[PDB]
Parts: sequence; structure tokens; C-alpha cells
Amino acid sequence: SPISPIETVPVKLKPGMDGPKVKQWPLTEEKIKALVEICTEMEKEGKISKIGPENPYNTPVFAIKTKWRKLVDFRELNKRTQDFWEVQLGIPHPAGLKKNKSVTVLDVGDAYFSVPLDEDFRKYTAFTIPSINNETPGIRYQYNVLPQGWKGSPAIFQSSMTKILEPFRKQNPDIVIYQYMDDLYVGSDLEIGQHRTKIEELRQHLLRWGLTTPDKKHQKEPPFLWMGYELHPDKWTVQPIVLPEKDSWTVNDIQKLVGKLNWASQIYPGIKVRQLCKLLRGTKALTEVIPLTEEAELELAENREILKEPVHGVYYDPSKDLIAEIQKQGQGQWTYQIYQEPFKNLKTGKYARMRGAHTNDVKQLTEAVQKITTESIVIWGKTPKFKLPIQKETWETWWTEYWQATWIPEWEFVNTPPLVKLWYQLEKEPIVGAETFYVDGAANRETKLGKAGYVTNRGRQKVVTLTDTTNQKTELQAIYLALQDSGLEVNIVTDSQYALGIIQAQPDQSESELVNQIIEQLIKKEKVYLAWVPAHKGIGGNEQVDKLVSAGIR
Amino acid sequence: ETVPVKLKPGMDGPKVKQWPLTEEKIKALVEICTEMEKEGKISKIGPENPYNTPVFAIKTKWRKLVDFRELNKRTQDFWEVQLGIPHPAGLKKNKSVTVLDVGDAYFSVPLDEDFRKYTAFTIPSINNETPGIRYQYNVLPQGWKGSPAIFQSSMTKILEPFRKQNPDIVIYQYMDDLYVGSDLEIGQHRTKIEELRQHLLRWGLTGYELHPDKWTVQPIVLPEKDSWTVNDIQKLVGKLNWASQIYPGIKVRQLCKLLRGTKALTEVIPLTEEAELELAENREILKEPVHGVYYDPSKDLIAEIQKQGQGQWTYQIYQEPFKNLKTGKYARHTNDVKQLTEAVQKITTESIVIWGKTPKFKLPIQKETWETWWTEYWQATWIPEWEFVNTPPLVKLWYQ
Ligand SMILES: CCOC(=O)c1c(O)c2cc(Oc3ccc(N(CC)CC)cc3)cnc2n(O)c1=O
Ligand SMILES: [Mn+2]
Ligand SMILES: [Mn+2]
Repeated sequence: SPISPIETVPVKLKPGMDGPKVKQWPLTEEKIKALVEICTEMEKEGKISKIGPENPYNTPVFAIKTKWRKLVDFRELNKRTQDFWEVQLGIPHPAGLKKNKSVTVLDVGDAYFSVPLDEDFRKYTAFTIPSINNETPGIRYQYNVLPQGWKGSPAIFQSSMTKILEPFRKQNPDIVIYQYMDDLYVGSDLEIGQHRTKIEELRQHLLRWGLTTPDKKHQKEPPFLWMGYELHPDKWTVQPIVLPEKDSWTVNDIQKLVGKLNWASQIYPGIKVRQLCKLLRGTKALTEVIPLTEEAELELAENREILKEPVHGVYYDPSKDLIAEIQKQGQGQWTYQIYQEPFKNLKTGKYARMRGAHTNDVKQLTEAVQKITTESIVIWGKTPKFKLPIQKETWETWWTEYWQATWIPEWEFVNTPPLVKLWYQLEKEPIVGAETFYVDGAANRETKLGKAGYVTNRGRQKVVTLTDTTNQKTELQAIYLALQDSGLEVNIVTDSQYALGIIQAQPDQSESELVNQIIEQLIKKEKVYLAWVPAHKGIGGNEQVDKLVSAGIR
Repeated sequence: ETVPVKLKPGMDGPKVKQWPLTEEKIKALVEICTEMEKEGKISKIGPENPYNTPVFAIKTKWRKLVDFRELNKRTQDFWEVQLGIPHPAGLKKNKSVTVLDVGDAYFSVPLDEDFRKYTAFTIPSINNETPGIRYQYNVLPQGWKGSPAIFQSSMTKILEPFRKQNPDIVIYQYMDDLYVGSDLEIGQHRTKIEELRQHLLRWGLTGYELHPDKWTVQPIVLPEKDSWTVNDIQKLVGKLNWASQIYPGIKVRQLCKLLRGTKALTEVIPLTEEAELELAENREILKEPVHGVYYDPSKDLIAEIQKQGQGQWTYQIYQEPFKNLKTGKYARHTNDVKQLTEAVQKITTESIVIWGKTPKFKLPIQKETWETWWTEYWQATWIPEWEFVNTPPLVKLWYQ
């Protein structure tokens, strides 16, 4: 196995730190022997070289299982070696690769050993094979090539790999070479004749720079199993998913289920996971059987149905646009598909994330649009044209009157129920001939006790007591009361900016039940006007509820 | 030789993640940087350089923009409390101020060899097909705050003749930009700017026009109506109550007197006239600058923006919350993000003119939305600092 002639990459230790000096542990005669046989062979190949006791540094060695492997614990050296720039900031996604007629797969055998180490750093990689018991000084070696498990090996090998392929890439522009780790994906749209030719041409350029690859009779055949994917020349899919039907499900069985499902959701449309995930929250015991909830059961059943027959994805054509489609699946669940030709998906996906405490469907839709937009840019270098289950008018209204700046690139309405809508709208102006409820809440910080109630311009009144409560929860209760006792047209004046905020954002779902109760009331109404006044200022009706809720509280 | 630059002790170089870029932007950067390298301005680098700074492309000729915000924080001592460029008070008073891009001056001056590794940037690839194309600077980079600090001496030399010949013209430098102000008639100003460009041209350098003396405050505005409903006075007292926290000598006691008992909102109550006295005097105080508020050169500036609907945006600049140094507005296909980036820019350049530094922005937008879109409309050579906030429902309406 050759050692590449390429230029070395200068390495430094972290500022004001010396090399590793950890003692070598006394080894058994069996381990010592095996290490000696491994090492002399590695020295023959040029991988390591003999040094004396003039080198002051040491790094421990172990040997483990007919065949033995030599292990070197580089913890101390790694803790002392300089930081390197990230080898990769993401794996290439299959859905972003161009379609190729012919494609073959190369891999670099013994990656790190094939590439040299900075001469002035080689001395820090020193290790010692100890002699039987204490007795004599051990045989001392040091590395000449990139050692397995060292901090800088991944970055330097990759660095070297770019340099080597760069010249070849130049005079071969209509050929694409994807390289990740010690794997090479070589694709072109030439015939099976001048393809196998151009590949054996690449192999030669590689071995010229000390890089060894398999020839035609050894090189792999499609489908290519890689990173959990199944890869063909004109399609791709995830590796076979098997959902095991179980008498009982432990936490561990469920975690693995969520994982397999999440992975499959890249290409299998409609995959759901929420009810399955609901079981895992409120976490504990790994081996404890969790009985499935009825909702989890039909979710799982629905999942088996999609994973019943195999689905694949297509590759990417730069000259054609990207079309993204989103569907609402249920509360918090959203699913998407990306394609260039109607219903031939490049990839699918799902969105669920809970952003904050209280949200609505329009907010969740644009959160999904953002997430997809980012993903498209990473994968394809451009944003997709969206097709959304929301009316242009419904979107127009929301964007216009919301405090937040928002944007969606080119999108079009598509009639795929359930459609995204607002469920209620507050009034711009106070209502003529409707009861004005002045609401308020108060809670004691020690007793935790609370009172919530209203006073109205039509003389009416109410106060309720709460036990396990906070100031905020009493404000929401006050507003809730007013909703129950008002009828179909109401003006409500509060002194809680908090409560004003939640409601004005037109939420339709919440983590709070109390807020969900306020929501169900709000939709039932016809016209609600909500307004705010400063607290403790002796204002209008606010001063009257102020005396009520405070009585026996503050 | 190069002027030696160090960092603040205890903290070292920037390690900032590079944002994913679109194909067109990547191609433009690859071309820009290929040309830049063939001229020794930058050099490829190996993985032995752990440092990184984001790079972007803005606009009909594509241009490179390097987010050096992090590197600038970690060398703040150098360009400020060491080699700071002072700030003229006269600039905000001028009838006309012209901004000229002068950042091409920096390519001539070589960078300290010990420092070059901190200016490292990556050009990303689509779908991570290749690793990035790593580069570092050999000359002073555009956008690094140390570049004008060093070039100061050369810049004084260039401007010396023009300065001597026109002693009523202000030239202030902030980063890559040169701010030139005069009280001359607009035709004469543009002639002096043309003249100035000739001076820069003889050193190989190369507009967009501001009028700072016509910058008036945006007063917190009180309704001026006949027939006042209950709701309106409630609206009124709330607006004034909050104004009492910033403006010394705000009065409200006469307005409250009107609202007693649990009255209906729509019910019109005929006003007094002692309350009109407060309305008038408050209006008089609301149009004037805030008494007791002064720029503190040691504290950061904060800028807050509110969406008002119909293409309108209000904004405030302060150092101590609601203690306003300056209020204002911004009005206008056109979208929210485009409008927001335009306001941010307008406000920042106003802040540079007035104080000599950029404000820290609180943006009423989703972190992600902003980050994928902000470049599409950005035109400035600098980039200010920014947070992402939720506009309080009330603040919005208190600023009309
Ligand atoms: C058939 C039996 O063999 C197998 O079971 C088998 C493969 O087919 C295989 C194919 C590969 O090809 C690829 C090379 C590169 C990439 N990419 C990264 C650069 C993505 C473009 C993808 C696939 C890479 N590794 C493989 N390994 O490890 C296998 O064990
Ligand atoms: Mn209250
Ligand atoms: Mn109260």
C-alpha cells in the first residue's frame, strides 16, 4: 500500500501546551508479541518508524481480538492538538444528485495510511511497546502517516483528497465526482464504452498520487447501500424498513420505531409520528413496557399502510423548477412533497415543531414554508415554487394585520382539504348595544389563592375563587368568565397586556386548556371587541373589579 | 512591512458557521474569488486553519460581502480604544451628505502575516457535493473594522489637498464608506463630490445622497377629534401614562376625571375644557426632544422597529429603554422583508451620521425568515448586529 507523494499539511499544538507524556501500562506477553508482529509489518510498509529514548513523548497502546488489532489511545494528544476546520458541514442528500446514464463506485482502501504526516509533528505520535514486566526499555515507534483516531486525520485526508482530484476535475468538466469520507461516486452521461474507460483513467490518476482503488471485477454494483440509502443510477430510496409487530412495546422498541419512521419520512408521504412520540414524553425506564394508546394504534396502522408497498424518489434536473406541496394532517402535523414533474417526488418530509406556547394554522404553515425553503437551498441551490392549502385572501388578511414581518416566495392556492383558515376575528371598533365587561384577576403570591371576575355597565357582576393559580391565570380566567356570561356580542376591557397579546394573535390551538376554552368561546361568538387599560390607575370600570378580586387577596 | 495587529486577550479568532447560499450567489463568489486570487488579494488555505467567517453576495454587478461582525468584536480594542477615527458633530447639521464606497482602497495595503488566518472564509457548495472553497486575506479586507483604522494615515494624505481647498466640507470615514457633507447648493455640492472623486481616482478609487438637516423627530401623536368616546379617552390615558415614563412633566389627572363608574365604551361623553389644557400642553411636549437624554459614548445603541401596516414602519433609537435618542418612521411590488431590510439600512446610516456607530437591532421577524432573505435586498457594505423579538401589542399603537 503506497503512501501519497502529496505535500504535507503543517500541524501545530495548542498554544503553550507540550506533547503527550502518558506512561505505557505493563502488557501481557501475548499482547506484546502481537504488537511486535503488527508493528514490524507497519514499519516495512513505511507506515511507522523506529525512534530512541531521545524522543520524550509517549501515547499508550493496547491489543485486542486468530487476528489482533493494535489500538492507540490518542485522548491526550487529541486534547493537545490544534483545532481544525469542520471536515464537512453536512452529508449530500440523494435527492440533490443529477441523473446519470452510467455510474460507478470507487473507494480508497486504507485511507489514512495512504497519506503522510507533517514531519515536525511525527514526534508527538510516539508510542512504546513494553518489554516483559519491567526489565528492558521498550521498542519506540512514531507515525509517518495519518493515525487512526487522531483528531486531525479526518480533516487532512479530506484536504488531500480535494487537492488530488482538483486537476482531474478540470479537464473533465462534464463528469461529476462526489466524494465523502473514503468513498467516491463517479457519474457521467457517456456510454458504457467510454465510461468504464474514463473511470480506469481516474484510477490511474489516483494511484499516481498514492491512492489505491478496486478495478472492474471488484468495484461495486447498484443498488448502492450508503448512509442508510438505496441508490440506483436513475432513482433512490431508503433502506428496507421493518416494523416488528410486538405483543408488548417497551420504551426502547418505541424509540427505534420513531427513528425508523422519521428516516422513512424522507420519501414515504404522509408518515405520522405524533401519537407514537406522545408516549415517550414524560420520560423514564428504558425497558418498561408502555401500553399503546388507541390513537397510537391507528397511527401505527396508518404507517404500516404507507410502508406496505415500496416508494422511490427521483434525481434532480437543474433546468426544471421545484414544486413544493404541503398538506395539513391534523393538529400540529404537516407533510410535504417536492417534485419537478407532477407527482414524481424528489423527496418528501414532515413538519410538527411547537413554536412557543400558543399558535394557529397560518403561523404553522409559514413556519413549514421557511423550513422547506432552507432545505431546498441546501439541497438544490434554489427555492421551490409552493402550492399551499390556504386561500390568497386568507393569507392576505393575516399578513396585513399581524405585528410580525412575514414572507412566502411564489405560491399558489391548491384545494386540498383540510384548508387553512382563521376561526375568528376581533373587532376594530367598540360594539354599539353590547354589554361592556370590565374584567380583572388577582392572585396572592404566598397563599397562591386567587380571584377572577367582572363588572359590567349593565350592573351585572361575578367573582370566582381559584386555588393553584398565578396572576396571569387569573387574568385569563376573568376573560373566560366574561365570555361565558355575555352572549353573542361583547366588549371586554382588560388591564392584562399578556391576555391581550395571546388573543389578538388569533390562536386556534394551545398547550393551555384554559386558553383552549377561551378559543372555543371566541369562535361561538359573532362580534368580540377587546381593549386594554393601565392597571391601578383608578380607571372607569377597572377600579370596580379591582376592589372585587383584591378583597381577601392583596 | 505591515502594522502588527493583535486580539483581545483570553478570546481568540472567529469560528462562525457559513450560511447556505443559492447557486447564482455561489457562482458569483467563485468568479469574484478566482479573480481576487490571481491578483494575490487572497490565498487558498488548508484545514490547519480552524477559523471561519460568513461570506455573502449582494447587488447589476454581483459583489462580495463578508460578515466580519464576530472578528470585529474580537478586535474591538484595536479599531476603537487604540486607533479610533473620531466623529464630527457637524455632519448631522449639513444640508447635504454624500456617501462614497471607498473600500477598494484596502486592496493595496498588505495585512499582517500573523493576522491573515483570522480572515478565513468558505464558499459552500450545493448539496455538500464538494467541501467548501477556503480562502484567507493577504491585504486589508473590506468590512473589517481594522482596515480603515490602519488606512487612516494614507486616507488623510489623499484628502489633504481637497480638505485644504474646501474648509467647509466635512469628510468622515466609517468602515468602507466616506461621508461627505456641505451646506452648499445641491448643484455645487454634486460638483464638489465630482471633484472629490477625481482625487480618489488618482489613488485608484471610486453618489447616493442624504439630507440630514431635514431630519425631524416623529412626535407621539394624540388624536385631534370632536366628539370623544369612552374608549378614546381610555386609549388616550394609556398613551399618556406610558409617555410619562419617558417625557418629564407629562400630565394626565384631568383626563382620568372623565372616566368614573363602569361606563360603556361607545357612550359619548361631552368633554370638559381643563382636560383640553392637558391635551394641548402634552402635544407641545410630545413634539420636542426628550429632556434629560444624552448619547453615552461607552454604551451600545439599540434600535427597535414596529410594523404599522400599509407599508409603514415606526422606529426608536435609545440606550436606556424608552429614553429615546431619536424616533422616526419608514414608508414604501413590495414585501415585508424587503421593507424591513430597507428600514434597517436607513436607520443604520442615520445612526452612523449622528453617532458614529451602528445600533443593535431588535427585529419583529422570525430568525429564519430574516436569515434566508435579508441578503436579497441588502445593499450596504456593513452589517449591524441583530436580535429577534416579539413586538408588544401596545408599543405598536403608542407609536401611532
Ligand atoms: C451491492 C453490495 O455492496 C454493498 O453492500 C455496499 C455498497 O453497494 C456501497 C456503495 C457505495 O456507493 C456510494 C459511494 C458514494 C456515495 N455518495 C457519497 C459521495 C453519495 C453520492 C454513495 C454511494 C458506497 N458504499 C457501499 N458499501 O459500503 C457497501 O457495503
Ligand atoms: Mn390585572
Ligand atoms: Mn387588578
